[PDB]
Amino acid sequence: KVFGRCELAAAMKRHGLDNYRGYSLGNWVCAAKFESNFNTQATNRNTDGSTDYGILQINSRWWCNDGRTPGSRNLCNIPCSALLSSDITASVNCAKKIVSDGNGMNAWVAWRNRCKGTDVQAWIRGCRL
Ligand SMILES: [Cl-]
Ligand SMILES: [Cl-]
Ligand SMILES: [Cl-]
Ligand SMILES: [Cl-]
Ligand SMILES: [Cl-]
Ligand code: NA
Repeated sequence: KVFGRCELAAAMKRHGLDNYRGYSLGNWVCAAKFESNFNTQATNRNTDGSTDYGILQINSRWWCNDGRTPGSRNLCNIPCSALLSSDITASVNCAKKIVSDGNGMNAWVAWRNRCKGTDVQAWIRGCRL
């Protein structure tokens, strides 16, 4: 499923991401835009052989099991394919773990390079929230 911007914002807010660990909602929408273009089925292979999955491009090296990243962990205790669902529950619950781990949203390279330090509230402007 390819979400609309405000559709995704509302879904994220219902699932508790607004101001989660101090990150206002527009940070999360900005990160989803540049990680996956709001597409829950996005996948991208990394040079080490791990894969990024779903709307927030969560990496199989640490966070989910895809059966083909030897040596990796599964810290969100989920098959990576769950992160591709049209229901973003699994992606959000796993993101809450990632952002809690000490590096904050710097875990998402696109957030650091394209969202951090910008006017992120722009991403939720016009939405009924
Ligand atoms: Cl915001
Ligand atoms: Cl772009
Ligand atoms: Cl594996
Ligand atoms: Cl932080
Ligand atoms: Cl940009
Ligand atoms: Na893994």
